Amino acid sequence: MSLNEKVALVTGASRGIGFEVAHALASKGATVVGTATSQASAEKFENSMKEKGFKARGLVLNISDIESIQNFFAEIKAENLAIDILVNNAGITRDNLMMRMSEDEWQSVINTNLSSIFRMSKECVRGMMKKRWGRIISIGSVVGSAGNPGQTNYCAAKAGVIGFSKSLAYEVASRNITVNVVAPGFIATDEQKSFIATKIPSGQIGEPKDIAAAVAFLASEEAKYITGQTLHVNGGMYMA
Amino acid sequence: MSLNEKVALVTGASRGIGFEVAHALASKGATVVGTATSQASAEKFENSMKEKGFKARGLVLNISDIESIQNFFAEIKAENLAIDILVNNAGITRDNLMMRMSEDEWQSVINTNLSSIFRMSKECVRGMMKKRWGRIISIGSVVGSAGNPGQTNYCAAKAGVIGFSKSLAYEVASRNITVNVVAPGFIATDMTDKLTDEQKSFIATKIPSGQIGEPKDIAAAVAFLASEEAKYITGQTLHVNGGMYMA
Amino acid sequence: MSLNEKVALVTGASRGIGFEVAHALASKGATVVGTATSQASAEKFENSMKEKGFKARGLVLNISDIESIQNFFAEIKAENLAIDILVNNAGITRDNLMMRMSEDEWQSVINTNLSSIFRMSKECVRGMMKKRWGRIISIGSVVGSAGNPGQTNYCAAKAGVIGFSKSLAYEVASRNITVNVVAPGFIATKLTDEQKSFIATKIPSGQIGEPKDIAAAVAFLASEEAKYITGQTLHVNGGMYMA
Amino acid sequence: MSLNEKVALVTGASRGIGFEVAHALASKGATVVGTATSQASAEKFENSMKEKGFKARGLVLNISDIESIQNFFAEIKAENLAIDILVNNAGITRDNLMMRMSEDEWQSVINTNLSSIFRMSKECVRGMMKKRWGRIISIGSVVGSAGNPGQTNYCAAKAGVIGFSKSLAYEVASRNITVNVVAPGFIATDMTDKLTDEQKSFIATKIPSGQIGEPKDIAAAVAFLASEEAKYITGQTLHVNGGMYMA
Repeated sequence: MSLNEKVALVTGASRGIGFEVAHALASKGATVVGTATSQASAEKFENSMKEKGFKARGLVLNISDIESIQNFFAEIKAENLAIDILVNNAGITRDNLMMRMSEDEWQSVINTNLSSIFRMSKECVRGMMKKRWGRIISIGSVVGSAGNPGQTNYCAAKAGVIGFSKSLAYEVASRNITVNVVAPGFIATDEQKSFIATKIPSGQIGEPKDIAAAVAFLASEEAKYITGQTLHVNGGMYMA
Repeated sequence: MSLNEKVALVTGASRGIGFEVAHALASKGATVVGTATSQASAEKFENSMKEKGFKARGLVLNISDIESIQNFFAEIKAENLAIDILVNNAGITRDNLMMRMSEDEWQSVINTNLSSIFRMSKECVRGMMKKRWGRIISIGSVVGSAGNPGQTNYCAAKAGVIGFSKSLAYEVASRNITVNVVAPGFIATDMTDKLTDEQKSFIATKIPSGQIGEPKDIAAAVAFLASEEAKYITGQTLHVNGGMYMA
Repeated sequence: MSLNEKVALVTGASRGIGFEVAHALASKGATVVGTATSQASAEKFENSMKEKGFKARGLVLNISDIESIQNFFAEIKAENLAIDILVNNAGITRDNLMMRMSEDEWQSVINTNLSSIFRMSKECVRGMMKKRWGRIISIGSVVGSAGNPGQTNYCAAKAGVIGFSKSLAYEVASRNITVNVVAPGFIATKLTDEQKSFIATKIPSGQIGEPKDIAAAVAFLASEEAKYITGQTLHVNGGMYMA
Repeated sequence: MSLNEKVALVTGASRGIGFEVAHALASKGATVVGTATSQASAEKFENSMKEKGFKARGLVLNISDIESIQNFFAEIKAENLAIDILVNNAGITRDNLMMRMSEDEWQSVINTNLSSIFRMSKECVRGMMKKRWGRIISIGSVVGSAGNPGQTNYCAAKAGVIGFSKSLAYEVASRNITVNVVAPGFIATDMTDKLTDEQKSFIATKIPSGQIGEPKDIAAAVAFLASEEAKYITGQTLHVNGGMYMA
């Protein structure tokens, strides 16, 4: 129970990676706050977690909308929930060839996938600093490092997340706060699947639990000397 | 004289790295469009270069205003200047501890250092593709790879520039367009001049060579990547920093 | 606790990082074979591990000596030990400015810190492949990636360990064998003033790490839940180098 | 002609990358010493260069053999040749699955591609430090950073080249010596000519443009790094691979 008395926030925790990350953290004793864009999903998350024997709280949050972010934190404040572990999982793609890409597609992805890390980390870091302990872990993507056509905006955001994290890691280190990125390759969440996995050494697409286990490792007290790092979980498709 | 038939666009070409870049490409025979915030500065650049016997145009361009970008590409269109080499020199810093950083300080940096590359690249790519030749080169920064406290905004933007360039390099490679980043370390410049004696000294402790770079160091790397002989280099980041950061 | 019935080999397990790694794997129920260069150290290791209620075997191995390696694998074979987890921990430094550096200082370091990786993995990979499960994890070093003056030989070796691992990862990935590198920064295990200064200036917290920091990371990679991580270098260095 | 009065050494300069590198350096003004494993290839080199109007010398070197290295440096010293620029281009593959790989296959590759770097740099670095100027440039491979199946020895070696080079960069940086690696991707050479039509085609799927590079591509990057205007670049790996690997 490494994480007894820690409170963890996992954005977009409804399904896939987010949920598994929420499951993995609760499994180590953490209290988990998960977010979804709708109330119904926030309830589905909450009941499903509490159903598996966990103390969880489902809350509404759209990380792309500063008003939502602002309301969100007023609520955890009202519910006396201090965040010790932040997992930036939520995000979106707006794929297009750069030449046809509109301002909305570019700006939406930068705003949702990059600025959101700044905005969420900004609202959690003072708490962790006072308590002299914290974890910030962001879900990146292999494409932030390898690049990918049709995704100039997504790759830019994802690379920026790493840059942000390396920089913040310097700022918060003296307070026992680590800041890291977990970069997934192809993860289950159409075959196509066969061809995709031929570009992957292991010959298979990963699963949400692959990402959750890495996030949970980085969030544990035993990864305290790991900061500013990018941990690629991708079956060898990209090796740094 | 690899670049005799080429037209280069250098943003913020008035002085420093921007100006040496202009000089460097013109030297190779390029016709160079340099951009500046003001008409006088733009005029100053043009007269400067033409004085040294180069083919040069200085135009007004503010890279944070979508409107200004729009007017600019219309003017070169009418002047029959199609861009073959784009050098993104633009960028600013608004340093602050992350916890204190304002929405303005964050968004300003992202917009001016990162979103600008997309905006400018988008206006030049079609012409290059049409001709099946192009160079896109963006001036990044050592902190984009190393990180640096007090610059979560600038580090995110500069790292983002690399991600953008990697991605774009794939889209345009078939049309013989390369996309690369030159990442300066500590270079003598107007910005660096601001720094105090102490913070100059501190940075000195991080440079194995014991030298502070000069704009020509950046210009040279840029001009090399712009040349035909760099055709087989794309999606790369070339660090020019005296050993401060080794990739 | 998934490591029950898994057999692990940690070279140079007598003390420091190797010993903590052996303790971490054992703690997950692995049977741990630890090696040392002397019989006294092998037994001391074994006795210590068994002392703590773990199953362990201490054997003699000089990873720099081919004959020693040949005898070693002859012995594990006669003891019916199939190696599921290989942790290449053992190594050495012969520091010098490049220009003064002897052929012998160069060769010894490449031989002990790089070639040993090839030689130990070559003796373990067939077993893993037949069972279709394996972990190879080598202890690298921050200097393999960052470089460090006075250590051209060591940096070359530790960078090569990464090259080897990436290549090997491709060859064995389909048989559910992962190959990774854990690269420690400064870890307390006799510090030079330079090292103390580097600690003070290059690590954001200014704190040196501990053997448990490296053991936890090795154990995480060795676990079934890291099945989808291969060809990677996990830096455990307090942020002194950020890849 | 920043290389007038400089002397460069290219190991394995008979053909392919080695020869174009020699050619590229001489074009910047360097006096070039090239090496071959045979007295006939050594002459052929010297003849070919001097034919093209260059000041060149070809000498025999079996770089796997320390005694040969010893005799070579004896020879250049007897001849008044002080090396300012060292390009380590010699190297071989012995591809096999790691599990089948012999000691010969392993050590031959480590010795030729990695140990040779130390041995040759050790013989040039003093004179460079004395003169307070030098370049060391090693030819790596993309697989050194990307990894490749069937080449555990070669990938190990070429990754070691980068580690060695970073380390050496710190030691010599203050004496104005830079140390860098140029890492070719898929370039037309003799061993490439030994690939089946199908192997070639398959590799093309890994390069964005789908183009195979040429020796001039590597020679151009090497000559850049060797030039004086590359003075602030050290400890770097410049990937020349058409986008096959982006770092």
